[PDB]
Amino acid sequence: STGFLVKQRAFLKLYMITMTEQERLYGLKLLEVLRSEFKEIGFKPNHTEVYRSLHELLDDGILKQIKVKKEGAKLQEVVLYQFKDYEAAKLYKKQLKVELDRSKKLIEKALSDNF
Amino acid sequence: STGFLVKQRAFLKLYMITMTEQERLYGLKLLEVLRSEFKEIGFKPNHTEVYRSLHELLDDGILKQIKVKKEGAKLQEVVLYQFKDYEAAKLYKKQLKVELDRSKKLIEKALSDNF
DNA sequence: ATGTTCATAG
DNA sequence: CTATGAACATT
DNA sequence: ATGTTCATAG
DNA sequence: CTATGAACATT
Repeated sequence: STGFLVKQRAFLKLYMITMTEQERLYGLKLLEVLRSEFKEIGFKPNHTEVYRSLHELLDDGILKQIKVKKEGAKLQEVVLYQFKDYEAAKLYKKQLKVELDRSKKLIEKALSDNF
Repeated sequence: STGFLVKQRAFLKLYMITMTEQERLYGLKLLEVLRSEFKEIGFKPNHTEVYRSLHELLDDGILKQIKVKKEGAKLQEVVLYQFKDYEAAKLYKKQLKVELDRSKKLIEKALSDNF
């Protein structure tokens, strides 16, 4: 790595944590939800991308799965996520501020140097 | 595309324009120069990357080359760049502010939503 | 899309 | 030993 | 690294 | 028709 700007991967990973920290949801939902909180700014991620973030937070030993099967019209086997390791959860939820803080400087530096 | 953050490619492209707008230099120089203006922030790009940016601004019909051969110890056939199309130069030097302005919002949005 | 290694040139 | 590229390889 | 298409499951 | 994945493909 050269340490440019934050990867989309890590960016989403962080939204999951935050959203899990409260809403406690499943993939396809998050996607739709994020697609609304960024619609205006024109950032539209995709399920596959959203999914990969979740799966990653698995091997990182954090968010663990938790499958649910209910009865009725929306008869899905929807998959929710909760915290596995909360220690790592806030360990990561900070080494990500650092990157967002570092990545801001650039967009500023650029926006200033060039303009 | 999904319109996440600005690619490194376009980021550099912009520095070239700006730097050409005044300094008028050659590849390996820019690299070393950029490596100093970002050292502190910890962003260290590479020649290959810097090079690709230049070459790209070629087919975009803008920066045109201009090879020079002098005599003495540093006997290089160093390759400088100047403006081909200045109309496109400021056309692009704005659709890049738009991306830097758009890409800032995110790092803010993130840094705010999550924190 | 971008980083790491190899080619040629002086 | 510097400069400019391209091929190769990875993410 | 990330986007676009295909597989399976209800 | 939605949900979750993985394979495939591109940048």
